[PDB]
Amino acid sequence: MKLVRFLMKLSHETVTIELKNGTQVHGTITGVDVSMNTHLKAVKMTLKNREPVQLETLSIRGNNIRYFILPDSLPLDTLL
Amino acid sequence: PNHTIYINNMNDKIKKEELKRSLYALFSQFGHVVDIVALKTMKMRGQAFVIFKELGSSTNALRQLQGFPFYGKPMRIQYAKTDSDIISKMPNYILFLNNLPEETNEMMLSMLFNQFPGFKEVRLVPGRHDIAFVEFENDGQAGAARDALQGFKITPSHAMKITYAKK
Amino acid sequence: AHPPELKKFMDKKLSLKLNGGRHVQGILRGFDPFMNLVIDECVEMATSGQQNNIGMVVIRGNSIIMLEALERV
Amino acid sequence: PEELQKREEEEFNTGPLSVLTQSVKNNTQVLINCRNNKKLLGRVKAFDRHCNMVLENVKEMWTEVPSKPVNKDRYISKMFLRGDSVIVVLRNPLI
Amino acid sequence: SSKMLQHIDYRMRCILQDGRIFIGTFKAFDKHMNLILCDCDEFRKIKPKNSKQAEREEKRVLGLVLLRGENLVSMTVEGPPP
Amino acid sequence: VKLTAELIEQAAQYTNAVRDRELDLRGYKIPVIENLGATLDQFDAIDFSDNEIRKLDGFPLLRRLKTLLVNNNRICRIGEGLDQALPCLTELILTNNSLVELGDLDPLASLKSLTYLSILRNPVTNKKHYRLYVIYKVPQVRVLDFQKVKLKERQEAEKMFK
Amino acid sequence: SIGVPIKVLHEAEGHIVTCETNTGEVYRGKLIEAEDNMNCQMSNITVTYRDGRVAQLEQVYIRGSKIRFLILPDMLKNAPMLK
Amino acid sequence: QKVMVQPINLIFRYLQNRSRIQVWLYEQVNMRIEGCIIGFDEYMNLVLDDAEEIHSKTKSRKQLGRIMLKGDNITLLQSVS
Amino acid sequence: KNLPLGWDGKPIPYWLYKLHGLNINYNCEICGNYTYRGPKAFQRHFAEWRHAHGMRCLGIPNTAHFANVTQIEDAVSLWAKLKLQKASERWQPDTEEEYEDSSGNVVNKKTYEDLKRQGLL
RNA sequence: GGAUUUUUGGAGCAGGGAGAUGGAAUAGGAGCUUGCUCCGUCCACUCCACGCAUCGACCUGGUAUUGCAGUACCUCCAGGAACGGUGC
Repeated sequence: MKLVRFLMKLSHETVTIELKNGTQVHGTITGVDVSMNTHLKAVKMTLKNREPVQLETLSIRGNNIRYFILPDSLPLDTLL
Repeated sequence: PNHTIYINNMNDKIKKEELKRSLYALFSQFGHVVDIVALKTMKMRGQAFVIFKELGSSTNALRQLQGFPFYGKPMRIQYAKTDSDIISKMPNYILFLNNLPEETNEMMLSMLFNQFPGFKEVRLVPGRHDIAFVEFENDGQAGAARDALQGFKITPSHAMKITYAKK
Repeated sequence: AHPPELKKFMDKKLSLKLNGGRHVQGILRGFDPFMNLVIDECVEMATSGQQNNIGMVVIRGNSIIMLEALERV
Repeated sequence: PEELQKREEEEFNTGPLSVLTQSVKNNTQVLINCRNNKKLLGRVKAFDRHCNMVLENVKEMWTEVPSKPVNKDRYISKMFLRGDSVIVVLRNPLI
Repeated sequence: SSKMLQHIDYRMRCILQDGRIFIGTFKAFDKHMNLILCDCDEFRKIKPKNSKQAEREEKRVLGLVLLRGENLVSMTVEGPPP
Repeated sequence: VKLTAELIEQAAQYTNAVRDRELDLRGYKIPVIENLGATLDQFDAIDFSDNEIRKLDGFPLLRRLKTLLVNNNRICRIGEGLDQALPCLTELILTNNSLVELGDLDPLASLKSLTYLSILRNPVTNKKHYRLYVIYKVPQVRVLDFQKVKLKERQEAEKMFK
Repeated sequence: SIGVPIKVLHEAEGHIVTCETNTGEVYRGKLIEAEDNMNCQMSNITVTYRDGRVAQLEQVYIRGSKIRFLILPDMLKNAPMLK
Repeated sequence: QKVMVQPINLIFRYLQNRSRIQVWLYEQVNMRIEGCIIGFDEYMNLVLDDAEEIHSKTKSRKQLGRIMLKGDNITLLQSVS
Repeated sequence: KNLPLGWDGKPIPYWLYKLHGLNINYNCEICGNYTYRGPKAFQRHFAEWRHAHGMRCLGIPNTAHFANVTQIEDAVSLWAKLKLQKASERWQPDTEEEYEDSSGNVVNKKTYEDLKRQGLL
């Protein structure tokens, strides 16, 4: 097993992604595949020294992500 | 005629891209801009072509800009001998064509006669050679292109002129 | 699982750009499907014009993102 | 599948990732060391082969030069981490 | 799933390995997801190196570009489909 | 006749002649300059070939604009807030237009980005010292009547009319 | 499996293309031999090395691992991949 | 036509010689790894002996002994002895 | 159970449903991608309205010659050759009916009257 | 199917020195607000070593070509560096 499958427990889920180019974004992603592929939506994104740039349908990559933040009402053991 | 219009007689110390910007600004008016085929190699320097949406658009940019001042020398624009690769992949009603080729291809003759708002048909007199009679579904169109064709070049070895057919 | 097409270029001269901005001037001599092009008579070229003959460089495609040709082969 | 996940537990437990294995069976708050110099301190809730670890009570700190760098510090309790941005996963920090 | 397969054929700003945004009328995906961006351009920061000079972007167009899989940082939509 | 975002979205936003994003609306006689920003930050040229726009006005905030066709139009004057809505603007081609007097050159100078301009076929053309007024008011200009500007022309245009 | 990306690379090989690599090594020329691993062989190319002295070499072996992008035939816009 | 001389063939002949070479690195052409390789595997993750870091600009050499450098941060080597 | 209607609006029993073979559906592209159950039903539809409309808007009359041709490119190439044949077997006096001028050389009816009434013949 | 070509990453970072040179209205600390002193983020001018070279586009005037073809980019001399990344 992997925690890629734990991040596969995210759809209609309020998350926050700190990506590879100094990025930090709030996002309700669209759908995530086994290789971490989690496409953002209505997301407010800010790379290194940036603005709150908005993407209504965006496709955040895999290995070009760094950190993920799940919902607060998210049971961890039930999500993995 | 052609929708591909030749635009030349300008300076060479001007750039291809810069003269392209000038030509776009000055061509979106008299026609449409589809593509500017510009080569600044030596075999064709100081010249380019703009491929306009309509053949009458290109020849009308040619007849209005018949020597319009620009870029070091008054630029001259005419129709081309043929058309560009984009468009390649894509007073009366009746008038006698005098100096009508016994050699012309009816296809190009049709594109000539239908430069105007669509012509009715062209009838290259097949008896005693060197005559034709062309009718246009729009008589104003016939007279327009026939007056602008008085002395018109097609196969430049002659001038193909069409006047109002007599009584 | 497909070997690379250095086939007519083998035993011929290439001037390669590998990481560190470096250059390896040499003969195409040996490779694997890993593209590890190995250059004998290969010499380094640094940032400065200094160049040292390395004997036989087995230069991994791990870094070398370029290499140009000296002839037609 | 079955014997594979058996060997997988044995691998995460009696191999190199024993630090995170003890963070999971002992509920330790462990220092995941990024390759990008952002120190996150917290537990390990989900962990596997590639160093993919989900950390609870996560607190991220950076050396932020506005000067002499300050410790930019925040604490998002639950948050996941993939093992690519990680350089290390250390069981025990002195704090 | 193939999430982008709905949002393709429109002018989409694909993000770079170095932080550019390139609005190409995206075509298709892969397992590596290497991009084939048609009618595609690029634009990146023209860094003033200063503050009394301001930051802009000079326009570059490749047309149709085959962006190797190591490229994407994101893919958002910046133009509806023409 | 209503010129809407129907004719602005259905407009063609694609590769121009000089390989830039152009949005043509040829064949409408549109006299209404409204509902345009729905080009959605993916456009630099706004073209209204075959238009009857009562004057030069009515554009939205376009910090990107790189060409505009307002030729074959009914341009009589020139509106004010043009620069902050076209800072990237160099090509505002308004030939075959009907500008008349140099008071229609009042907002013409406030742009820092104007270099490729055309107001041809206007009664402001054959007037004496008209290109002089232009070469005075347009500092950063490079393409004027499709032939370069001149430092001699700039000397004349600054020195005269003190 | 097999990539319509690779079909695009095959339709972009053989003629003038313009690859762009990692550190700015951009080679505009005949991208002769590209294998689906993208190690592109270019021929009679003009490559900048991002150096602005974008000089013309012959038969370069520009890997595709560093390839940021690759400007392909503008005539195959109607590809069989997208159609 | 002509047969392949593997890079593993190079590394194997070098190790059989027990020879001292300096090796190149990644994203920093200033430093070189001066030492001898002891053994190998199918992976080409270079293992080394009595190695030292040698700097171009600084001009120093910091020795490790029997060190195990990364496999992906290798580029090539020059046999110095 | 999807059981088709009877006059008294109930399910049709199963052996009878099998006999009538409703399971089989016919993709009629002319009819707005309408799709039909029941084979003779399908067939009569070719003269039913939806097919008639389809035809009119296709630009080709609802004559029998195309009935059971349901794809529209086939229909247009069919009616294409049909058009060619109708124009063939028409006797058109313009190109057929032919006139000698006085000068011992011949033209058609059309050209004869043309140059006749534009002042020579 | 996280090991030398693409998706489990080599990413992060910092702008060379100084002059009784200066701006922080609404924003820094202490000397317990104002006045004034020193202190840990930039730009404008000037001194070095216009941070150093290449090339490309352009502005300047002179200067060669009148020519048909689908473009990385096509004159030559000379100035200036308004702009880009490549080696330190």
